[PDB]
Amino acid sequence: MATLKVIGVGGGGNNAVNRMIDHGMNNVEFIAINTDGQALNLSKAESKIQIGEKLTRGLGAGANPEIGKKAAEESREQIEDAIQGADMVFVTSGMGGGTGTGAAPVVAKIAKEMGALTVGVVTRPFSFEGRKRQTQAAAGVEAMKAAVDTLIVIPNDRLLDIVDKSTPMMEAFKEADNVLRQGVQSISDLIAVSGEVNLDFADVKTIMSNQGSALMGIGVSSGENRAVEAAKKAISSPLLETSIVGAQGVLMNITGGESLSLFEAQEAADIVQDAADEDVNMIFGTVINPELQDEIVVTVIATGF
Ligand SMILES: NC(=O)c1c(F)ccc(OCc2nc(-c3ccc(C(F)(F)F)cc3)c(Br)o2)c1F
Ligand SMILES: Nc1nc2c(ncn2[C@@H]2O[C@H](COP(=O)(O)OP(=O)(O)O)[C@@H](O)[C@H]2O)c(=O)[nH]1
Ligand SMILES: [Ca+2]
Repeated sequence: MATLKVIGVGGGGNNAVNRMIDHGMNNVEFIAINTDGQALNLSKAESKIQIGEKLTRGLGAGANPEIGKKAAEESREQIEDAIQGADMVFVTSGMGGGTGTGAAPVVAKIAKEMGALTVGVVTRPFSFEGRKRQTQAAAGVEAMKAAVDTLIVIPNDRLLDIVDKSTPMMEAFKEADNVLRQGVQSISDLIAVSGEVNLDFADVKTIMSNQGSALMGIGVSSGENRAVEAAKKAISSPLLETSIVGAQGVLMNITGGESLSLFEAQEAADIVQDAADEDVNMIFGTVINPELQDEIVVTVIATGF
């Protein structure tokens, strides 16, 4: 049974983790990593690592990614110890600050050294934060890409595409944080449940090990044309930087009730295939959940660009 850990690094990453702790994911271990002792003290994470006590005296890294990097390197043994035994690690962080930008790639590097399939989920700053913030964040993203197995990048500007003029900022932030939450829940489902056409953690590693940026999504529909609608929703991910176009690897699962038809499954798979590379390494799964009535749920991860 694969062990999952979710690690928040710096403010934005810990914000994401705090929402997940609030909802509950009993089988998943949450780890909070920060330079900022005040923020870390308020976290309800079961496992906390204050990095850079010597460097920052319990303050943040003040927008200097070199300080975040050095803080993580200084606490390497603590980070190793907290990760040890994980089969899969998610590292969540907002790029552009001091702590996440610098520390998150070190954490991801350690995770992979400890043997974990390592997935980064990171944001790029809003354009309103300025070119400097954006340039620091880009360096972070590239460092993350080099350290992880697979990277999911959410430009914060994409949040401006999903709000109306009154949508509360915290509600917009919840939508961005749901990318991580739904990714973790979906992998938990994959590991826990034996499928009629079973996918397991070795299939996840095949598609996700030593890749780069990825598209992930989930689509739910019912009624007429449900399979096509669910597939299209799964592959259209308005918050992610990466599109499915040209994908060389896909992991795809369809979950339906007892009415799930072979014809529908083909329709959904063809939607996903059509979008990917013609030599796509596609691994397809199915689970029948008799508790469902007319809903279909299509889950996709696409890698290799
Ligand atoms: N067919 C199965 O054995 C199966 C099951 F029984 C339940 C769920 C399930 O798939 C859920 C699923 N989860 C993923 C997935 C893929 C990637 C990630 C990521 F990127 F790590 F976030 C998270 C989740 C995918 Br593609 O599909 C199955 F494949
Ligand atoms: N979407 C989202 N972005 C955030 C959040 N908090 C911070 N950010 C973004 O993450 C960047 C770095 O902030 P933060 O993680 O607090 O800095 P650090 O603690 O110094 O790593 C900011 O420049 C924002 O673009 C959040 O809760 N949600
Ligand atoms: Ca399974």
